[PDB]
Amino acid sequence: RYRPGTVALREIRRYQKSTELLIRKLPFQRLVREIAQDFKTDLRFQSSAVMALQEASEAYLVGLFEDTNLAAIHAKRVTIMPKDIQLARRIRGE
Amino acid sequence: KPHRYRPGTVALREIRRYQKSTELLIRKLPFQRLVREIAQDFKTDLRFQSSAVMALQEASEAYLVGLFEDTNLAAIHAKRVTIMPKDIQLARRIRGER
Amino acid sequence: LRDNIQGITKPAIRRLARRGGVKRISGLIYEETRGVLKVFLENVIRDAVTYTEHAKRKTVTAMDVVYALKRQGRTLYGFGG
Amino acid sequence: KVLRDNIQGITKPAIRRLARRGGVKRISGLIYEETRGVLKVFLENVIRDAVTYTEHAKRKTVTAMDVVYALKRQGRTLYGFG
Amino acid sequence: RAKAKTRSSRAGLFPVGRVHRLLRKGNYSERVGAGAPVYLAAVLEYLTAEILELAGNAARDNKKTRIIPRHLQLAIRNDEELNKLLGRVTIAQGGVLPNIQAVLLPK
Amino acid sequence: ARAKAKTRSSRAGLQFPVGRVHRLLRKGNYSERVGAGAPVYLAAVLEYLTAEILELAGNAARDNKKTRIIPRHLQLAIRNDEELNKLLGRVTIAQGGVLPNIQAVLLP
Amino acid sequence: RSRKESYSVYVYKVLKQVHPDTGISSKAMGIMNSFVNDIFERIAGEASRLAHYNKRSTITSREIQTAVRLLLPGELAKHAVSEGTKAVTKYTSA
Amino acid sequence: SRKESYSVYVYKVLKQVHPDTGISSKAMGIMNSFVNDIFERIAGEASRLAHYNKRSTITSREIQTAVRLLLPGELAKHAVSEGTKAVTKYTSA
DNA sequence: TCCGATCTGCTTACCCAAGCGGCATGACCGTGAACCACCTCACCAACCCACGCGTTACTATGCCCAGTCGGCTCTATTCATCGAAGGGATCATGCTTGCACCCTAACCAAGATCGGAAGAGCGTCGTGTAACGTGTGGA
DNA sequence: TCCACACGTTACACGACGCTCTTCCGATCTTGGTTAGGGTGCAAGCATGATCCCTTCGATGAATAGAGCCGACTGGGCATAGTAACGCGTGGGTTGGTGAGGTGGTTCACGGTCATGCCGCTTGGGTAAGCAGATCGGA
Repeated sequence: RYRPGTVALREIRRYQKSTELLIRKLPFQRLVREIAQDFKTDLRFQSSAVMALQEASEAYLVGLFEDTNLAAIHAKRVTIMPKDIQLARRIRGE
Repeated sequence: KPHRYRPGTVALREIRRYQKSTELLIRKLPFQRLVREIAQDFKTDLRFQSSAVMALQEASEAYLVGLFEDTNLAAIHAKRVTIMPKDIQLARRIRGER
Repeated sequence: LRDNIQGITKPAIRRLARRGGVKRISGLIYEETRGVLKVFLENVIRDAVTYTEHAKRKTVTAMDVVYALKRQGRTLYGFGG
Repeated sequence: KVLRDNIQGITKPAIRRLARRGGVKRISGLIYEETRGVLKVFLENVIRDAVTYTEHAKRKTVTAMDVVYALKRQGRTLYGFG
Repeated sequence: RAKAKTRSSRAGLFPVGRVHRLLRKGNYSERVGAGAPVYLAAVLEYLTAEILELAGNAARDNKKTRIIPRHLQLAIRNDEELNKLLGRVTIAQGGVLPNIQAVLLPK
Repeated sequence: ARAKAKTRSSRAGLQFPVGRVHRLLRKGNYSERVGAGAPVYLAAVLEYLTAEILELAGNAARDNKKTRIIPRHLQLAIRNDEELNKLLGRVTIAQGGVLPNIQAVLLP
Repeated sequence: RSRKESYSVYVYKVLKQVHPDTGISSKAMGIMNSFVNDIFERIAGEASRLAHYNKRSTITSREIQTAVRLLLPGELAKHAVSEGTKAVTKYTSA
Repeated sequence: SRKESYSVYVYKVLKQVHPDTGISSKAMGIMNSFVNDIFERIAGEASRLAHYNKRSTITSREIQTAVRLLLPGELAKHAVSEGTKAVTKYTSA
């Protein structure tokens, strides 16, 4: 049994070496179609549009998690917390 | 037996005073000389409109005040009230300037 | 479509954070991150829909999403040009 | 008139006043040099863009509108000078 | 000819002729319709009226009958829509807003 | 056209099209007129930037024992060069992945 | 010796309509002119890009309305759209 | 329709730099997107520069100054040198 | 007795408020004029609208296994508390230099005027590029 | 082993060529205006030093909750077929935006000029911080 953190580094290396999408195709598509239901009813989506939305969302989330990890390390911690996310979003401009 | 304020009180008074006011905080002549020296590496014998130096000073002070706000937030995040160079570096790293 | 935000599962958030270089994760950052993610989408999709509604179209093309992302200062290369 | 070592004219009290306007209660003694370096970098970028704008117009005086355009290029629009 | 009433009075508004001229000689489009200057002038007038009303309210709260850059900054940053619109905008002689973090306050 | 059609891209010794760039500058509504030397300069700059990115991407692909540039190699080339990274700082490259950077604090 | 057109006549009529007993300083006048010019440039650029993306060579009320919807946030966009629509209706009514 | 793209020119440049290295269709699409983005950036900056000086023509000076403003550091220097070389080779027949 | 809180009771700098110069600063009249928005007729091309057709977006079905969900262990991580010491705050002195203000001479931005090169725009056309088809090799 | 890519072939449409015509750009001159530099006075904000507090950092220990492992389970992705919603193209009509020529209304600029809003200065009071003193809970 690996100690807590040994497999975390392996996962970090595996998911930084790779380049595939991390969120599943169908749940994200349903989320996008549900979010777009408050702006225009009976709205159709292109496949490339949903793919582009998924790439943009995952890139934004990865950048946000990088900033959140930077903030958490700044506070003498390795565990990222919602306060780190809030600080990163405030400093960034959101 | 002089009257000495406890540390942190005059700092709060100055915070209120300098947030209630609008004037420029950097001295005008030293900043003008600094701007002229900086503009020497780009063109020789340059001339500066007074409004140009004033606009540069306004922008620099606004940028530094915003950076100090972000630095104070990053310092308070680390459970401290004293702002260090680490907070400035983190604020500029998250903002996307380094 | 009802309550599809919970489709962004905990393992998906964990993988996204692992790609971001995060070693340990607090248990309360999932329900936070999802919200943040939704907010991001609630912006981009909105702009995309507007770009569609100006063109008298129904299908949200990939170029609408590309223009919406370019509006917010996040250019996306690879899709539609 | 050749100017040298004028970045020290952004004195410690001036940085203190800027921090107080920023809402800072305590200041580490080693932050003044970091702030001076940050200010020098920002001024270098803005002044370089302003000088480029000026010399494109075959001019020798940096106007206020050149600084305004440079700041707009940096992404920080300035209101008050044009 | 005719009595030649301006477009700014036909629409009930800010100039419409000047906005049209800027739209033409601003190199935005090959042609400019007759509804673009009116719509743009109306939008600009609405935004100006909103920001000026908020600035005047701030001035009245400050007991001064003259809007200054500080009043404009207070009006812009005290609203949410205006602060979202002009978040990335620096106002000369506008100062900052009197906020202090709760941690720094005395115990 | 009595004389043989000599493309302006061959006159400037470029590979990118100067005629297409001139047409885009004209019909893109940037100004009333465009000079003859503006499309040439723009095409030269575009060709230089493309050559730089392609050279770095080819180096990255050769480092990975691959003989075909994919988006991952483009992202690696962009992020590993300071000037290109500063230039393309806000853009996101689809299927480009993330640079393998782990903070030293988290490491054992 | 050169004309310098500015929005100083028109943001004083608006000020006298809103607050009939309040003046405005020269610095605030310049800031208001800069704000009006910046908003004009933003809306005009957004409308130009919208017309170019649709392969159009005109800027009608639709392009300006879509630009206003894109830039102005929340209730500001709705109120500005209502004001622009009302002004256009008044203009084409006479 | 007849959609236009920089695919053939990007491929020519790639064959010039790397003689025996291909390029993926997605990678070529990303290259075309990058070229279009940089073209629009430089053209917009040149238009703004021309309008600031009350000019009416984007000549090579506006493009060179826009290149100086956009590209950072050594990239700007090398792009300016390459553009000047190309423009001085073009005017000499 | 005893100890740390806990009022409590002066002091004591600090800031906000009110009133009197007094001043420079907008608002406005008064021309004045240079500008340019408005009116009107030609017109032609961008736009509108109906119709056709082929993508392609959505739907329904089957399944299966890799991914997900939940629980159990437990141990690395986080948080609370103490000591302290030194890093930074606060205040008194002395004085350096930025600020106020006027002259000058140099220097440069703005306006006018050829006049010559240069870019739009016309018509022809003949290569270059995209669009498709099919072998074939890089992952 | 294969499905994405790199070689043809066609065909058409758009960049190049030539010429006209109009319109910017460079050279040159002139003139006002507008900075850079220099000079003096001074007073106030900066530099330095003393004193001291309370913030932050290291140590130590509790606690806690997230990572790792494992069993159950179940829906995302792949394969298949079907159907119509709609995006793009095409053709004919049409209407509205540009261009040109007058023509006065708008607007910018320069000069008082004048209330007059606001600032400097002084005075006065509300106020909250700060330290010494008396008291009070239990021990």
